[PDB]
Amino acid sequence: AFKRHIDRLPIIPADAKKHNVTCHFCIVGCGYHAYTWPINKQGGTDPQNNIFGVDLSEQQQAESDAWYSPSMYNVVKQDGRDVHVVIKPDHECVVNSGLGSVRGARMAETSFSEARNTQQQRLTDPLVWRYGQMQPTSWDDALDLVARVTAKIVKEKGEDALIVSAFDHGGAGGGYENTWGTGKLYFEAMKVKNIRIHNRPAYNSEVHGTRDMGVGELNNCYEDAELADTIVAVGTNALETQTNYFLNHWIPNLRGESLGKKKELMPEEPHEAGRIIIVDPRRTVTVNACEQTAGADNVLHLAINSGTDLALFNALFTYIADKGWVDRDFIDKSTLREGTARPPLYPARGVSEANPGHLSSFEDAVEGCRMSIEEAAEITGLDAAQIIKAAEWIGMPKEGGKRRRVMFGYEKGLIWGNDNYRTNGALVNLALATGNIGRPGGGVVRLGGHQEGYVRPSDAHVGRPAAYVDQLLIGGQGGVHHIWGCDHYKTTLNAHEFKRVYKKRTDMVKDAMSAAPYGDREAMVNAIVDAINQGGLFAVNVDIIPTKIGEACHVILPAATSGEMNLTSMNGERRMRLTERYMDPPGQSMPDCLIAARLANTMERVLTEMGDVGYAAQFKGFDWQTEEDAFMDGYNKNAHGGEFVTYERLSAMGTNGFQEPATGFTDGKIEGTQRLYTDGVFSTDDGKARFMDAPWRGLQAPGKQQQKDSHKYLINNGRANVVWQSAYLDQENDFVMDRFPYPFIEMNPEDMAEAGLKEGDLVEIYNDAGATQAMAYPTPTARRGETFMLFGFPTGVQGNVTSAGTNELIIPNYKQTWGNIRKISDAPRNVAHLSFKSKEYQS
Amino acid sequence: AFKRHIDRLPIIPADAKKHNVTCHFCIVGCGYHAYTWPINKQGGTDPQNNIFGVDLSEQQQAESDAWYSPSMYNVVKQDGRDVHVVIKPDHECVVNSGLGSVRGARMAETSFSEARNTQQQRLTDPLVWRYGQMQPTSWDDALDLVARVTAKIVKEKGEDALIVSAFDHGGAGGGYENTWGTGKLYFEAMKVKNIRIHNRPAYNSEVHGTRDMGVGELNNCYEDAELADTIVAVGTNALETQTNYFLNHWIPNLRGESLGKKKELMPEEPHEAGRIIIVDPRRTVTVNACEQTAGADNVLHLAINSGTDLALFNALFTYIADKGWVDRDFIDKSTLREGTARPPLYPARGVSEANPGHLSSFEDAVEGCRMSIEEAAEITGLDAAQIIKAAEWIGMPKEGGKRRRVMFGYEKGLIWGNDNYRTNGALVNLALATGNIGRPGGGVVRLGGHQEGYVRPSDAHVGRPAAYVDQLLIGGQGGVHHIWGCDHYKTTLNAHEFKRVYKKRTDMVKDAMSAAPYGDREAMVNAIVDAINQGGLFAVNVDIIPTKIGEACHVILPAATSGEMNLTSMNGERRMRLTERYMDPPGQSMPDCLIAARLANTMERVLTEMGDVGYAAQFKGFDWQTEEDAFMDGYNKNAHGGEFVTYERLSAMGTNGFQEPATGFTDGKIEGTQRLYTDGVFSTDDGKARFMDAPWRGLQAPGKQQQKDSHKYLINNGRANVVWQSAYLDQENDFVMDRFPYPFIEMNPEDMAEAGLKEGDLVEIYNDAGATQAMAYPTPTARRGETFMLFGFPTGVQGNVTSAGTNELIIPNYKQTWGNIRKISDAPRNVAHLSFKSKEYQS
Amino acid sequence: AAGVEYPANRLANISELTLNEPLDVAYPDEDAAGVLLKLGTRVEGGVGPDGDIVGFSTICPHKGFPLSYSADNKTFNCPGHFSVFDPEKGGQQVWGQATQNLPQYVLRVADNGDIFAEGVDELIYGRLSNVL
Amino acid sequence: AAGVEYPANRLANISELTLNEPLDVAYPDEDAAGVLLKLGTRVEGGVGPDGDIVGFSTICPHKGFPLSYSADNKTFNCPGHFSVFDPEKGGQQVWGQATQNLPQYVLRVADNGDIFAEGVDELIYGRLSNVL
Ligand SMILES: Nc1nc2c(c(=O)[nH]1)N[C@H]1C(S)=C(S)[C@@H](COP(=O)(O)OP(=O)(O)OC[C@H]3O[C@@H](n4cnc5c(=O)[nH]c(N)nc54)[C@H](O)[C@@H]3O)O[C@H]1N2
Ligand SMILES: Nc1nc2c(c(=O)[nH]1)N[C@H]1C(S)=C(S)[C@@H](COP(=O)(O)OP(=O)(O)OC[C@H]3O[C@@H](n4cnc5c(=O)[nH]c(N)nc54)[C@H](O)[C@@H]3O)O[C@H]1N2
Ligand code: FES
Repeated sequence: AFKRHIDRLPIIPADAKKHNVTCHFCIVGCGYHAYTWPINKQGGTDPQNNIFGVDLSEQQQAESDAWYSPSMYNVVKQDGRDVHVVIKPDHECVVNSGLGSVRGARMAETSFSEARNTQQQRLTDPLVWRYGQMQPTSWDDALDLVARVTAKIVKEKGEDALIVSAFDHGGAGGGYENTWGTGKLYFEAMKVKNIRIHNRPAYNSEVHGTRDMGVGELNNCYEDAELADTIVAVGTNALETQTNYFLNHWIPNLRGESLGKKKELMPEEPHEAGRIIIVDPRRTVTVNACEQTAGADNVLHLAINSGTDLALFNALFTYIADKGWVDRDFIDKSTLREGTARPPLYPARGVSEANPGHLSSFEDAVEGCRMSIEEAAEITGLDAAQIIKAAEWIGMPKEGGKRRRVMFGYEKGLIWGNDNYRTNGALVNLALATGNIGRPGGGVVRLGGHQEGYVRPSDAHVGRPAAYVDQLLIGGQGGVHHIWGCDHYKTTLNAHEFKRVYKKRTDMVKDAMSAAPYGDREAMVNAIVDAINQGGLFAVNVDIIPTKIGEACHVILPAATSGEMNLTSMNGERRMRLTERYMDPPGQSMPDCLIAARLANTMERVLTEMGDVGYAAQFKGFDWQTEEDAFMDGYNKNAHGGEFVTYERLSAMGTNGFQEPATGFTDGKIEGTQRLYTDGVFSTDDGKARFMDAPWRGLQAPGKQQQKDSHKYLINNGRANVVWQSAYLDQENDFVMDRFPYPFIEMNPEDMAEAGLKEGDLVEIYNDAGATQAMAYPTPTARRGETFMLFGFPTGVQGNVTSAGTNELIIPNYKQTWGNIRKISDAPRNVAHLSFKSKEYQS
Repeated sequence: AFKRHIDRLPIIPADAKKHNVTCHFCIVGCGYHAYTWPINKQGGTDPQNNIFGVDLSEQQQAESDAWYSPSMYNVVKQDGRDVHVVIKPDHECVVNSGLGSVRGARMAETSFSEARNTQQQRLTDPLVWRYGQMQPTSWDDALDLVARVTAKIVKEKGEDALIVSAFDHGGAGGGYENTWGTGKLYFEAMKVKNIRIHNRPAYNSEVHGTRDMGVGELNNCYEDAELADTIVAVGTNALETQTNYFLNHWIPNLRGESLGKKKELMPEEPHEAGRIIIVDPRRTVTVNACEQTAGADNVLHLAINSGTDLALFNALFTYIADKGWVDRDFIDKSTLREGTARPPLYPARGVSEANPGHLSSFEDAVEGCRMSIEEAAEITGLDAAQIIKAAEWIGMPKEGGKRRRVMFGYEKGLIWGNDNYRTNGALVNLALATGNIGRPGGGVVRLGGHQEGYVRPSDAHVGRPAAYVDQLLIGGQGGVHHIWGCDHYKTTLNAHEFKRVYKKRTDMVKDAMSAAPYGDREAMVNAIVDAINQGGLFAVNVDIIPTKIGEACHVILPAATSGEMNLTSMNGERRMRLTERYMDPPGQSMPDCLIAARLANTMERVLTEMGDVGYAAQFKGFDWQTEEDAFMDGYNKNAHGGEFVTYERLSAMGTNGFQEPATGFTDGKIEGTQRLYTDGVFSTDDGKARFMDAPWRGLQAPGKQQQKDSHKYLINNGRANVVWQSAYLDQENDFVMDRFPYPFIEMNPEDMAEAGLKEGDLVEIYNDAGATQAMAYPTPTARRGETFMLFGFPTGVQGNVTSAGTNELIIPNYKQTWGNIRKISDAPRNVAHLSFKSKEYQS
Repeated sequence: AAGVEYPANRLANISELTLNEPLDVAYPDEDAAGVLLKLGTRVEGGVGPDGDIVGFSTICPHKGFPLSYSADNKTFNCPGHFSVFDPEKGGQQVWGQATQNLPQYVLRVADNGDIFAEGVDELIYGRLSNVL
Repeated sequence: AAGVEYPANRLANISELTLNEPLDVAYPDEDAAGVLLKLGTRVEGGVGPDGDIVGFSTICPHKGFPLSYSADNKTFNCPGHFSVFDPEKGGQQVWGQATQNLPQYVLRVADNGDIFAEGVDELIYGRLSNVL
């Protein structure tokens, strides 16, 4: 086991500088503070000599505010000087109440420190491919090159020859400043159509279904998970992936601790400890923790067949409607009352690829969705009794005939699962039918992934469906690719093929560049463009580390991330905070919004020099000198309620921030919105929610059924608690990499014995899409025939075995993946030290 | 400026475990000790509680043994546990007398430490190119792939299809165990002809001239530098490149501190403080320090025209011979008297490419070399007076008629300089003529680079001249390349062209591998071989870090270096020491000798399986389990006097070791040889040394005269004191990279003004061979038109502008390079913190 | 004083321990609870004739709840937020919320069977220095 | 304490410094020689109205010979083994044998012009703790 051998830590002194910090990482947006103080000072164990006013010569008790782990301490540059830093979770933040996950608690230790040698992989200088290798250079040189090639390609072939891949998310590697900066560059200065998002290969919404119905996906508050009678958790492994939401809000409900709260806010109705329905093919640690906290009788784990959620929800909707377990007044008052006729190709297809499902009235939707319990039990593999029980935990009135309060929460098991549009809609149908939107203890919400921080110009020009960018690239189209804060080599679908082609096309441009004179920049530009005209690709990567896709790029531009800059984002409750900068960017690294502005400025210069003065003038409006300038040009001018929000006002509100949208500013507080749709007026032109007539149609995405039928195992995929995303930071964190040097593939021990595998064996997963590697981890809770591989991982990429298959709106169907498995090596010595024991807590 | 902010160091306790350590790095081989102790223990300041017996609560005085700098402290794994380590220079070692250079003194800080996060770039696992990226794997998998491909290729195309590049040196990345392991594999089990050495592109000697004359190049001892009347230092920048030899032995001669000892060991002649002739086109810090110590009157800096050494030496030899300042008895007794005939193509060409110069008697060599003072002044640019003065300082008898004692020392300014074979012989003529070999105060020696630790089977099959391996590779020949401990991307000649072609050929194999199924290992091997047959190359890298050339390789195998293994080598005086293992190899890394043995075993297994049992059997004799087994099989059985030497015996001798060859073992002491040739019997069949008739013939290597004529600046090249080699460790050492983020190019400040360059400007150096970059460093001591670029450096590789020109024996003529210079960028912001002040100490 | 000075403290005698049953202990003072545990197989940091005796903090490095030991499993388990630690693999967090593997004692068995502790390899919950 | 406790020691008054002439001081005790130096141009670690006052150890971090100051170059120079340090650039070793750039004082000027030292950024030659 990895052990730091750090025996003591510097003590935060009483006069340390305090900074408000939201967690860099997941959607929960846990509150923290960063305390910094000079390198040659320290605090003392006496109360007056430390930030806590506690005597630190004594053992603190459980849940103390007056302790931090070594992963919470570092030394960092701040205004050119080394300072101590502690980044510690905030006890007074209502999101986390002082909980810090395994990820957030390592913010300090995954910061850049020269003094303590952490994250020495961080990028410090612009890099250009020249003289046969990547070489460091100045900003002026690298941006000049990027702009010259970009401007020439776009002037000769149009903006369609510019391909963009960029984050659209919040938190570190995103945020309002940074989504605005990039958005303004590509959607205001230009009209880039061939743009994709960091997690999906087209410029689309993950949840077109709920949005078209009039229900924005983040409509409740985290208190609603405390107040619900029943939590319905679909395709979420919340303990691992929305950890402190689960621990600080769901668990109190399951344990009965929120009963006093429920009784106070909701006096005219009965209350019991929360029950929870978990819809996931796999038994997770989240299932286990629910059982241990609530008791097995209060947890309904519906272990459906992969990809059959839509059948379950349509049966539940059918049963609840037929029992009349619905909110008749909500339906009459708030939902669309005149249904409309099915499109001609229904039920197999919608009116076009833009509209895979049919929006209508409650009654029409019930008849369109109609599916018996027995049919749903066949498709899902669930027992009829389990489905009936679930309908009861959702719809059946409480004693006195009071409405059951149900929070419906869903994440990537649904969004990246079968038939995204219809399955999203079918779940929303349930919440609408039961009046569980805009009221306490309700919601039909994304549980989320990253924090959210999106503000951009109109994307009307991208179309719907939008372009399938990876398929353009694989097919030899496009000329220049700008990549901002995503690494398709680890995380795209059909990743093996993507990599083969990307390498070849970028190699053309590299071979041309190594043979041309650099000091003659016009010759270099011309040689690059000739290679592009032959089918090559010129690629520019904006990131904070050397990425996998970066190994194919020609220019690398170093970014500064959250904490090295000021940054705004909102959590899964819409709670907007300001993370206040507490350290300096490594080397010459620069916030993404400012990269974008500098690139715009360079585009203006070069286009002017080329004589296209009208095109050049489109790149104005980027005189920003600090990230607050982008905040003010973006969020402050364009968000609803934006006038009310400034960095100074956000700062005054601390880690609790306010819930968007802002409705006013009075007495130093931004006034927010605790829940959406409280008046029952929905996000449609007439104010009514629509239901969705959304019949089951099997595995919707191309090739999926054939993939299932022709391979041995389900290769389910997703997150581990210990790993953040593609391990971009974690790869230089021994605590993480000592635990999993390879990605795990959870396998049932009988399956392993049948395939001749032993624990720790390195195995190849393969199918029609490609091949990859993983380490067999024996998992007694896995069902026979069903495996789970950690996604996004640099030492074995799961996406290599995902097909190119998407829905009509170009949503990637990563979860429905099947393949074969065969041994590559006996368990290597570098996994001899690992525990292969169960991840489930035992009381 | 970089500052570690380490305010105190753990104290070595009295009971720490002591290990003998030779410096990893240069030829001088300074002695150190590694003291290790448990992570949870420490010494104290009372004499009883520390290894020094000193009261460490008191400030120590200059030159104290009871101090170490932060770079000498780390925490490392030893036998699986974290231990404190201090690696500090040995006061009792006669080589260094407690001096530790800027490189040696950072051995600890550049060791691998998970606890203190140093050198996290170190390789821990075998890596194989598969699934679109490099992936970690087991030794069994990686070795099997390497062997199957290697065996298939060799079986189908012969051993000539296998190309090898390997270290031949001592110290870290070499040594007797490692050179034996690799040599037994390629020269015993196989007869690999297409092999090159880490610093030159064929399997030749650097100094065939002196060797053919009978004068092995390490013939003296370091005391001789203290004892000479005159040191002649040719093409060496000893203060920076042989630092502690210079400081601990040359300096005391120049200061007159050795006078007492001179008088003592050689009474019967007069003695003055040593004088020094430095033959170097550039004024270096070495020249400066010499003036500062001896007075400018006792330093003669012969700032010759680049490449004109041979003309100077022939004029010296002619002048000294004509005056009769020669040791006539030595010439008569110990040198060749045979008459001979110049070969037919003399003087332009020798008898063949194997023999560029003509070996002869004293008298025939004088007539053949004959050059007037006026002709040599014209060629070298020196004044006639300077050449006459040098002749006097070398040959003029002292006050009794007593022979003047002269140490001739030479390094890469000669060896990588013009007409290596003739120039080497011409300098050896001077030492032969003056009887300054095998006597106190004499020698004609390499000053050296790495330590030495060569023992291998016969290389007779390679030929002479041997194959020019880079030209084979660049010309599309060969199939598989094994690369051991060298990085041609940074350090070969004509490196731009090399990188271009190397990338293309290896990419062909990458593209095949990415598209074939790895889990069917036979299909993978076939896809590889097919790609090889089409002109590709399969490349395997054995190293301790991810290298530049490693970015083109298909398999990477992780080595353990000195200190993580036991290791033997000798220094520039032939002082052989054992470095005793004090820490564990990182991860699954393995000593090179054991990698070679495991690869031999795999080759045996694989060839047996293919049915070539006779060939398989050639790979026996590699049952080694520890590096000491390779020492016993190699050095102990093959070196002269090897039977006297074992680990246990070396260990008892300490950091003083003994001088090779061993002549016996008595009283627990390996007995050795202080100087070679003390009896006048030389390394030829008749025991007579030969002179060389070596006439001046201009710039010998092809293209060099044209390169000079058609470009504006000399691009001289070489070392910096602070930087070790290609910065393989140093690139993750902030003290080094904070000083030089780009390689410097030393430029005369008027040349800078005339080219519009300022300090710190990023400039492109370019010519017919290629282009590269460097940072302009104003250097008032540079001559106009003469620049000097740091070689080998990852952020701007000087080799890119070296032509493919070699002499007849394939010695690379790196020093004679000319090119043009133009600005790439104004000084980047990442060099704003740099001092650009003179590197010369001021009194 | 550059590092923490750990006391060498007697915790028990080899005789006192039964296979697979923790024995409560405290190190490096009475306020830092932990256990000795004899595991029946040679393991990392394990002392005694069989190399199977380990000592660990039993206070969770996440938020400080006390860890229970499951004999069936040979794991430590946290009722706070469901962390699991493997004392047969150096206290590796099998799954959990701590950013630390379980602090493990450096043990020495004296010539008479007495078991001393003289260091810990990680920062114990609730103290900013392991020796207070 | 986890870190070294530096004393805040008064070294001189700004009025005592003449441009480009070192003033001998000692910090953090009387056996650790150093200088204050006013450079006439704002520089790294420089204090005072013009940001041009610096303090360095004048004992060579290689083998402890005392450094001389060249006023024409503004460098420290070591007669031991030819090392050169640049006080206009944070004590950067321009060329030399130390593995450390020159230990520099963390300085503070008080309202009366008194210059205080409260830290040092590298390990001073000949002591294993900067505060003995
Ligand atoms: N520790 C950690 N937490 C994270 C992240 C991280 O990298 N690490 N990343 C964040 C991001 S960006 C995101 S998007 C979120 C993702 O959060 P989640 O969606 O909660 O996490 P996943 O592991 O992708 O998938 C959740 C579950 O979907 C299940 N599943 C698979 N197929 C199906 C199906 O057909 N139907 C249903 N109903 N379930 C199915 C899987 O078995 C799995 O347990 O997590 C965020 N949180
Ligand atoms: N700091 C440090 N020391 C090292 C090394 C290191 O990387 N760093 N590497 C080691 C190795 S492997 C080696 S081989 C040695 C090399 O040691 P040296 O040979 O001393 O070092 P170089 O800097 O290559 O070249 C020395 C001198 O040759 C001069 N020179 C250039 N052209 C000519 C010429 O035509 N004639 C003459 N006479 N001189 C010329 C240069 O101006 C330069 O000052 O150093 C070793 N020591
Ligand atoms: S206190 Fe142990 S898991 Fe949180």
